[PDB]
Amino acid sequence: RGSIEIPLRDTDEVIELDFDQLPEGDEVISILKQEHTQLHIWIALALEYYKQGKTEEFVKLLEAARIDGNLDYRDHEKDQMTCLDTLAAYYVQQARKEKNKDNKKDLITQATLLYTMADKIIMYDQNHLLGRACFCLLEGDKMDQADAQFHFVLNQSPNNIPALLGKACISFNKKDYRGALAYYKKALRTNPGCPAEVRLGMGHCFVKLNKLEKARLAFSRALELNSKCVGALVGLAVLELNNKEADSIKNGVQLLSRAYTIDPSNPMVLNHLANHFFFKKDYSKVQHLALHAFHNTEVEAMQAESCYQLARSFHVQEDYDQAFQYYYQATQFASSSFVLPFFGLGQMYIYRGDKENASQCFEKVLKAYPNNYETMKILGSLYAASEDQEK
Repeated sequence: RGSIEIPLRDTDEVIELDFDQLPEGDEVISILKQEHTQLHIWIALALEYYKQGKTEEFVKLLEAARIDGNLDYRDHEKDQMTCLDTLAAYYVQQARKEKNKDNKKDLITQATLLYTMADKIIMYDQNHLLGRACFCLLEGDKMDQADAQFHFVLNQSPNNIPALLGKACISFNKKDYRGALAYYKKALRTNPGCPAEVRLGMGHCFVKLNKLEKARLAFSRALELNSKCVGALVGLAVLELNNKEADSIKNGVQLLSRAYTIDPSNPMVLNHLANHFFFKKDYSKVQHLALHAFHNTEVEAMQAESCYQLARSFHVQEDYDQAFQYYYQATQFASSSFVLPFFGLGQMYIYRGDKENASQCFEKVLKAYPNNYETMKILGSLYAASEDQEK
């Protein structure tokens, strides 16, 4: 709990230390090794380091536990494999939230080495398949392999809900919301323990297929259990961005000023504060926030929009030189995202008299849907002169 007993050589279970203070993780490996304590107290003290909200000590104290596997513990290999399972799962869990001094491969290469050593004692267990399945999400390929590895946890011993939730994340990547929604229902019936608000992924899939009555009812429960999560708040901002004539204060203050003060390192709320300030003619903060909404993101969906806000703020200032390269990056990063970057490059290629390519970039605007504003774009930039029925 907060003060557990540590076994000794003579008269064990007589010493207790308080877990409220933050001691050094360097003396713990020595104090648990000069007295020969059982392997169970190692994981017992690791969980008390993870309950105080500290992801580094939990993964660092369990790293040196491979050396003292079975010294004199009389056949205690089971707890050794349970120890190395954390070193084969929290590495992939921590590779997604990287900092500014480490890369992705620096936590991938440590997640690949110790997983093979974890399977020397026991192979193909309730969590060992989780590592083989989640190895594919980090590289962005082999989705069928990850789905076939996630299904095996149902056939071995499915004694938890996130043992099955892994298939729905793979169903989401193949654009299958019907297969994903049926798997996200089992996450709320048992409602197991997870600080990440497992109802958040269900409210994320209730965004599609016209279930606006369901996704808000998912985000509200996520905001009532813990208001620390911004992933349940920015969704309601995105659910409310369409109403520009109604509910503007909630959409600039309660959904944009609250998500920003609680979590300023988020490029989604920074992009939305930028596009909200763009209509109020305050360009001094759009370009300041869009630079911070750009360098911390990795996937190509947010960065094309972060460059698009910058080039939109530069076009209205008669600054097309800097905005042209941002419009090119918006389409070079993520092309099948939305119609906005193609239209921005269409109105941009007009400059310098290179209106030839504005037609090629505007051709893909009609392919999604026509617009009364896009019709006058190619009409103004019409290169058809005479006996030219192609144009």
